[PDB]
Amino acid sequence: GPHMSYQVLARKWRPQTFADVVGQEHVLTALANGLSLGRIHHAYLFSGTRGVGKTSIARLLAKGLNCETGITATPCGVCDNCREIEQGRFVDLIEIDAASRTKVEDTRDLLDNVQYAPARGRFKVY
Amino acid sequence: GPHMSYQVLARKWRPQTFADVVGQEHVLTALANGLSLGRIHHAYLFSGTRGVGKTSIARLLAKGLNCETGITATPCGVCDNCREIEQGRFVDLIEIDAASRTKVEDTRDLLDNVQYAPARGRFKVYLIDEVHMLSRHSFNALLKTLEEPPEHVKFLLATTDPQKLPVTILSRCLQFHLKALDVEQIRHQLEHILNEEHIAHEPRALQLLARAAEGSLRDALSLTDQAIASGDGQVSTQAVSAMLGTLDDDQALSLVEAMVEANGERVMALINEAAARGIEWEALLVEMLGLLHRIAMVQLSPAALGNDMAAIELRMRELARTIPPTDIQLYYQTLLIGRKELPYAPDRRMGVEMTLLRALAFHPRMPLPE
Amino acid sequence: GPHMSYQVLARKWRPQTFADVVGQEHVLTALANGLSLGRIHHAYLFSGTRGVGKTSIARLLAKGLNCETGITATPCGVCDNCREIEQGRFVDLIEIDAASRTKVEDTRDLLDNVQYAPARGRFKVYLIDEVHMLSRHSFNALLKTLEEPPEHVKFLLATTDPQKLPVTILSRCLQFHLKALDVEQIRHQLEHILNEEHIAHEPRALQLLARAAEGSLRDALSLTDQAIASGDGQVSTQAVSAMLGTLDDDQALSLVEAMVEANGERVMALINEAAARGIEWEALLVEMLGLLHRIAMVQLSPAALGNDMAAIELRMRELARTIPPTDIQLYYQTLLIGRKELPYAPDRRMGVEMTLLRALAFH
Amino acid sequence: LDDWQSEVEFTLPQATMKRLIEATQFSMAHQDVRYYLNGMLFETEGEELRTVATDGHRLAVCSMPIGQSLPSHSVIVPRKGVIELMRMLDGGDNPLRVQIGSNNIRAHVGDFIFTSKLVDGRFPDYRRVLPKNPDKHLEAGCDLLKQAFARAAILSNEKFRGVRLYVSENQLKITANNPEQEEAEEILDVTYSGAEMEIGFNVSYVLDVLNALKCENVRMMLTDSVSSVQIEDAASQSAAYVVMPMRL
Amino acid sequence: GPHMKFTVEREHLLKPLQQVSGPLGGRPTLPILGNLLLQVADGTLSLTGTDLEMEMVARVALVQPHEPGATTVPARKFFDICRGLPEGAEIAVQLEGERMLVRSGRSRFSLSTLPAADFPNLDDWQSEVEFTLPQATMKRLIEATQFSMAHQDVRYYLNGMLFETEGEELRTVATDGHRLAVCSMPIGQSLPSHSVIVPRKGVIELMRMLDGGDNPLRVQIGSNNIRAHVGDFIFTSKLVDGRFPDYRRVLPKNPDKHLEAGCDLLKQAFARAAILSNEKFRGVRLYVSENQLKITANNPEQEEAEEILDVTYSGAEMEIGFNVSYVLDVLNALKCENVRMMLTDSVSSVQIEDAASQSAAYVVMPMRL
Amino acid sequence: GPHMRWYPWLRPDFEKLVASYQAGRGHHALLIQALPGMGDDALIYALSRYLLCQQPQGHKSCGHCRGCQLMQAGTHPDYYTLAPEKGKNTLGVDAVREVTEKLNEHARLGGAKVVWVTDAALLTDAAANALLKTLEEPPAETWFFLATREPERLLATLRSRCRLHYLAPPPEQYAVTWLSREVTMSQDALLAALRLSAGSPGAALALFQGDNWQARETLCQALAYSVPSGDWYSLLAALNHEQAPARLHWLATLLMDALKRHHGAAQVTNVDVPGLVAELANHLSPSRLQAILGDVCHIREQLMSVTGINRELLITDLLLRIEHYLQPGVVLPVPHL
Ligand SMILES: Nc1ncnc2c1ncn2[C@@H]1O[C@H](COP(=O)(O)OP(=O)(O)O)[C@@H](O)[C@H]1O
Ligand SMILES: Nc1ncnc2c1ncn2[C@@H]1O[C@H](COP(=O)(O)OP(=O)(O)O)[C@@H](O)[C@H]1O
Ligand SMILES: Nc1ncnc2c1ncn2[C@@H]1O[C@H](COP(=O)(O)OP(=O)(O)O)[C@@H](O)[C@H]1O
Ligand code: BEF
Ligand code: BEF
Ligand code: BEF
Ligand SMILES: [Mg+2]
Ligand SMILES: [Mg+2]
Ligand SMILES: [Mg+2]
Ligand SMILES: [Zn+2]
Ligand SMILES: [Zn+2]
Ligand SMILES: [Zn+2]
Ligand SMILES: [Zn+2]
Repeated sequence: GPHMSYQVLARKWRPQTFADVVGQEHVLTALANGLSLGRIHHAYLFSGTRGVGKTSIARLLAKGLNCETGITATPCGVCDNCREIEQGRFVDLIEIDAASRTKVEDTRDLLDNVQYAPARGRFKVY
Repeated sequence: GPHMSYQVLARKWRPQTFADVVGQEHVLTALANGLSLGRIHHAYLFSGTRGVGKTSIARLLAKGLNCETGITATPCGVCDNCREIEQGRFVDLIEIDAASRTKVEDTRDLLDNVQYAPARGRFKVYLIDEVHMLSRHSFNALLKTLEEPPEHVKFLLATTDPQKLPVTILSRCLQFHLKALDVEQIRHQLEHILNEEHIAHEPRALQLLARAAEGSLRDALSLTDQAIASGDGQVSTQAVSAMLGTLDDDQALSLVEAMVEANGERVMALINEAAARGIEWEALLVEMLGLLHRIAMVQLSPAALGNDMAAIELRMRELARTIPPTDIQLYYQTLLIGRKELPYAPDRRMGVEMTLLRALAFHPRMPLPE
Repeated sequence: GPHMSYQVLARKWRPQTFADVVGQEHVLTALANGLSLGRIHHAYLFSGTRGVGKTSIARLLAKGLNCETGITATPCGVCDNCREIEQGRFVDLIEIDAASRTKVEDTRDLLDNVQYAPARGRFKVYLIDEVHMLSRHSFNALLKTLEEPPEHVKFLLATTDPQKLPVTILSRCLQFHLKALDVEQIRHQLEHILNEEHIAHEPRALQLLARAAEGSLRDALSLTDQAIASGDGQVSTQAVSAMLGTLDDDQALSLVEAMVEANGERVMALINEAAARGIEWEALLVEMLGLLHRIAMVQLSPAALGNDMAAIELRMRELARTIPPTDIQLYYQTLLIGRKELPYAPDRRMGVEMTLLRALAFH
Repeated sequence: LDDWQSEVEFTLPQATMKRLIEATQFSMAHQDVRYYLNGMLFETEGEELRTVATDGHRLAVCSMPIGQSLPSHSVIVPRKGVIELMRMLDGGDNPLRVQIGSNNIRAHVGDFIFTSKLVDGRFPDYRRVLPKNPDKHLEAGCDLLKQAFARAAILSNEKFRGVRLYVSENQLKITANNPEQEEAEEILDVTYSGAEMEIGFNVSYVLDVLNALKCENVRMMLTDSVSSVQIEDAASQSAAYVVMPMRL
Repeated sequence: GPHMKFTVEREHLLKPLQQVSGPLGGRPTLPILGNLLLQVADGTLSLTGTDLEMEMVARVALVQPHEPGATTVPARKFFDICRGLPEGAEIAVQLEGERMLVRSGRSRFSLSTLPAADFPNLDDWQSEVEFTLPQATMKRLIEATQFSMAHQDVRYYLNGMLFETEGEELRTVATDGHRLAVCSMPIGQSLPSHSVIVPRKGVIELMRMLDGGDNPLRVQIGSNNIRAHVGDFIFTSKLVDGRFPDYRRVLPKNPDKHLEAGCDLLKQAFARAAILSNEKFRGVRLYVSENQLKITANNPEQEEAEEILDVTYSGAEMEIGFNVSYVLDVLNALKCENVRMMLTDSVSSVQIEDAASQSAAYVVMPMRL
Repeated sequence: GPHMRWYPWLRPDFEKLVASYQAGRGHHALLIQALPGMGDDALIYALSRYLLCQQPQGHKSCGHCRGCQLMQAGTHPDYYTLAPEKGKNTLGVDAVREVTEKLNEHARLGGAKVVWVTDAALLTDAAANALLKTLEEPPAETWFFLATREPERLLATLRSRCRLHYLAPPPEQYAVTWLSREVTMSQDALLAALRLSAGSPGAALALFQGDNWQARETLCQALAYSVPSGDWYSLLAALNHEQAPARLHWLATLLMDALKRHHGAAQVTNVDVPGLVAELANHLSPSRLQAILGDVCHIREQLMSVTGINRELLITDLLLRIEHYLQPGVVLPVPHL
């Protein structure tokens, strides 16, 4: 009946595991082996069509790149580092919606941030 | 000469009691059921052709929600907030010209002011009329509030074409559709209104205006006020017809019957006496085309003729029995072409006369001898 | 002094009272009765072809509506408000050319304006002309102010063609279809004007000018100015005939009789001669169409001869006798489609040559 | 190029011209549809120079004697011309030789030369705009009114800053509401000898009029809850103002 | 809810609101950043202005029975109403639940309220150094160090001032391109060694609010939070991290040429040379000879400026280009009539100290003209 | 070019068109209809020079004054030109808007206030309706001018305000004589140039001094191989030079001359290629010839009207359709509707 009224399916079913991501295995395998081997690039861009997984894969990459277990291709999803992102509040993760932020002042504000070390994670994710 | 009268029947006789909304039984039934049972959705989308009552129904529901308390099914007596709603004094009733807020920043501004509920009322209602012209980013912006808004804010969106706006918004809460009013209901409304204003009315004029109104009471009322202006506070058949400009459909009927009967002299007589009547040749051609489509229509079902056509239904039946479909289509093609090149004819009368004479010369049975 | 005291007839003889308007009794009567009886609508949409009077009827309506002597169907014309509205310097009659003010900035400006009080007249009226090309955003923003305005706001819409209006915009305003002016009305108004201005004329040239301008009095006056600019400030049959380049029935009938008998060489020589004299080709085609129409009439009933001129009606009678109705219909259709395609033809003369040579197809 | 002869010649103190322009400048139209509004009317008659500005919702008339016999003349100077005229003349130098021709205006101020072209057309008359039978009158100190309206304008609507005046024998009241459903209300002690009346103004024009009025005591004249107001110096008649009210 | 009551005189209310206006408004990204926080503590009202990195608190003394509580109100509208009211009229302020009622004289106003949206701990310092720097000390220090610091610079740490407390003295340093400033103020207190970087905007806010050369001030400086108690009021700012160059490595560069003499004469000469200085390469040439200085400028306008000054010198003939603006700021902030100038090389930093005392020193890296 | 070029046969018309302004009865508007390169531009320029000149000499402009000295420098403050920018082709609402908003101010030099639209057909209909008010009721001492190859394509309203003055092309012999004095070659080429250009001597000059003439020759030679062999496709390279309208017009003129040769007519346009005309008549059937001519004209219209259409695809389809039609057993189209 009132199912999902608490948590819309989109929000409720945000993939916290790579096995929870149906499709995009071509990208999932690449990300997993890149994390395990260490071929991590300074920047990653994903292209998709609305509800394709871009935020999901980006947040999963944030979990796997700064988990308490280390840089792991299989995040636990239960550690403090993982649960901080899962709830939504991670200090070293800065999620930005560019639709409402097209100005240069705020972009420069984040530009200043690019320099300091991460507060809790291993790397700063923008 | 001078005065303080008039109220513009359009601006006067809008429903404000749920008893003046003519037709649209589906939406009124749904709204009454929802209000009485207390189930109210967060977004309302009234669609339909122009001049039907979507804005009036929106005002109806908005004042039915906030009217000196009481969850009524619209009837609300001595309701202050309702009387300011019908008086143009906004009371938690925010009409928005969506064309002035197409950009996503404007709709974001619309979003951030959603918390201002307690303003001499319980619900604040938003009327984003012509909602199909919002930008995609604005659609997305308002979608977040669409799925889970505050309890006290109700969205009521009005649009003409639901096809244009995105599917997700279409599906969100509800989509009601108002059909075009039949000419019979238009007749009733015009008769009732002109009765209310102690003004006489000939039923022929009422039927003429009802058919001339494309199923929209606002068209019907504009035309009816034009008819009242053309006369002197009285609507009459000849004044109404001279206002529309439509000739005697019996004159056109005699003309097409003569064309069928292949008597060119009678055709010339009819066309010149119609010229003396000061009627538009384009109008003559389009009325003859309407009659030709009607005589093709009766070939498939007797019910083709409307109620008014009871005057000339017998001649329709006789022509339908007499003339085979191929000849009807030949005449229709000839006259449709003739209308297509009417603007390029040396004179409108010249072109119409030539088109009729051509339909005579290319007569399937008895053409003009060489 | 040197400020050009002269004004063009197309504007000097603009209507100034409801008794000065040529024709359109079907709308003048309605407007005057609405003014008198006390029924005035807040949005009027006058629609019609060029040069039939939408702006003039609207301006007369404005003159009447905010006259200080009550609200009468007959503006006094001597007061202030009448004088400024006639001059167009009145604050409360605002002229908006919808081609310019179509961006949302200008529409928002207008909607801001409508909320205030008037300045000098009873009613502040927006004469929006060429409304049929407001951008969709402008119309959707204008819906509210066109539907339920304040007490002292009335709108006067002028459009060249109702088709481009969003139909919802049509439905909220009061439509007035200004009929195209009949040739008799145009010729009588021209006679009255030219007699008034002490200008010599003759009725024949008036009929030619009325025929040339397809039901547009402003067009009639434009052609009048063209006809008086050339020909020592007078209107004469030779002057208007040269100005239009029109041709007598003899030459057009020579063309149709050569083409109906498949005399291609004669047809092309006639076209060459016509080009040498430099006629207007559309005029040639309309004359051919008229002759074919008359031939068809004669074929139908012998009573309707060619008697308006009846100079070479022997040829018309013979051609009708000797040609089946079908062939004349084909000739008319061919010439007519060709006439439709003159602008698309690379040249006017060659377009007429195409049309005639195609008419030469039948044997 | 040969210079244009002038049909209107006079000379003005800088104080007089500055006062006139400050009195009427905020009262002229910007890019308004009516072309003859986007400017300032400089009427001259007898020994008096009069200045008129309007935008369809406002009217500033400022009359100052000159002492020089002058013909009855009218002229409109557009937005840019008068703005850079006010910019041009600022010092205390007496020379203000103003020349009005048929198509252009030139004011000589010492070593600086003013130049602009007049807006062709005839301005509407202001006397037809000022109400002719003001049957309600009010009086108050200028600074009290100005400070009151500035204070009440804080929480009004943004784009159009509407305020409501309730004028009665007991006192004067002004209120303001905004899209944020915020209320502001305040009271002033003006001397009135009439009944209750409700009118709706825009605080922007009222505040501008009060700011540029520059007097001690001010008198308001009123006729109806829709007709025009006539605000004037309670101690002089050299400047009058009108604010066509607002529909609610 | 709790409700609040105030009867606060306008004049004693304006200065706090006017002061805290720094971290208020200015394109508020959130409905909570552009608003001021009021709270009642015993017999004081705290006004908090926040912009997520600078928190300014003003303590209005309460003299009347005032209902306790806290709220958030639009800062700009509150400031405007408190300023426009007649002088000396006590304002009566009440919390009408979701609304904020404020009355004065014959005027009434209502405000929209936010219950609790900016109430975290808001601050946490380390306080390595807690010097009671008196007013006049940091007054001259900051006016002599601010200059025109880094704008758009990639080196973030160069934006904020470097504070280093050692022994009895605090040295304040600032690097920006060519220019560099330092002041060694003798606090006189036995103080621990500490090094810190403060944001430039925080510095300008502190200097602007500072004023009033009489009261000793409490400065608590940590590694991420700095607090300054300017008499009645409190300010707090974040702290920029390290990577700053050492002033002990940029100030002492073994100067070998020494010069002296008037500072205001140099100011006039520099201003007159700036007229004909290179408009694209801001800076003029300085010819240095024994007990003589010559200043020359050649702008693209083909105008040559030359002046001669009596500046003591016992070194070798030299030709050093320099930015006129940087050195003019040096002279203006030196607040002295005579200065000392040490030259090293045409591509090595040039020092300029106060001839009055060693307390003020500066560096300008020379120009190549 | 520099002040364009006066044309000798234009002198009568101007005289008439200045009389209406000497008497002061001049209609403010004027819609000059004249063929491209006919010389209407010089007429409008000379008119405006007479109008804005402070001292109008009898049938001349000034002789000596500043009022038209600023005209010669092309910097008069009243004289406005409305032409699309060199990088564009449609005259926007913005330029007409600026001109009409600056018209309401008085005349700077105390004279007239003359406007000019360089080419009216290029006016976007929105610009036409923005200029409608200015044309119908201009302020005092305001005049206008316009130039059109044809008036019928203009908006129904804009011409209704204006007088439709016409520039008759000079008599055939006079035009031939003038062109012979200017350009030297065989009279067959000159007659082809005049008849192709509908009588515009300036357009004949543009054809000669322009490369197209040689390209025209090329086309003839190409057809000299195509029609005897039924191989039209090889015409592609000849008909693609961004001049597809003009080249298709030349092809249609040739086909017109062939159809004329069937119904033997004394005069035909192409007189430099009589052998080509005879061959075209010989190989091609009259019904096929008329269908092909109709297709040629249709394709030329499609190319001229819609910009951004692909020329190569259109011409290739045209040539393939023609090749198909030359095959026996095909059904040819007929114009209708
Ligand atoms: N590849 C995917 N596998 C599983 N769920 C998905 C996938 N793509 C989208 N989703 C669903 O949609 C929701 C939002 O996905 P998201 O990745 O944020 O889309 P976007 O690309 O537009 O940012 C997720 O919570 C998830 O439920
Ligand atoms: N169902 C209806 N019942 C009564 N009056 C109606 C109805 N529909 C239209 N009208 C008349 O038309 C006028 C305007 O109707 P409106 O609701 O604006 O139509 P629209 O759907 O096109 O906006 C009303 O004032 C009313 O008189
Ligand atoms: N009904 C009419 N009666 C008299 N003159 C007319 C009429 N209609 C048009 N005219 C003439 O046409 C000129 C322009 O008329 P106008 O009313 O502007 O037409 P429009 O509807 O196209 O704006 C007028 O100056 C007048 O001379
Ligand atoms: F819709 Be997604 F988050 F781009
Ligand atoms: F809103 Be309706 F189309 F008049
Ligand atoms: F020329 Be009109 F206004 F159609
Ligand atoms: Mg996303
Ligand atoms: Mg509606
Ligand atoms: Mg008009
Ligand atoms: Zn984890
Ligand atoms: Zn109710
Ligand atoms: Zn009057
Ligand atoms: Zn000259």
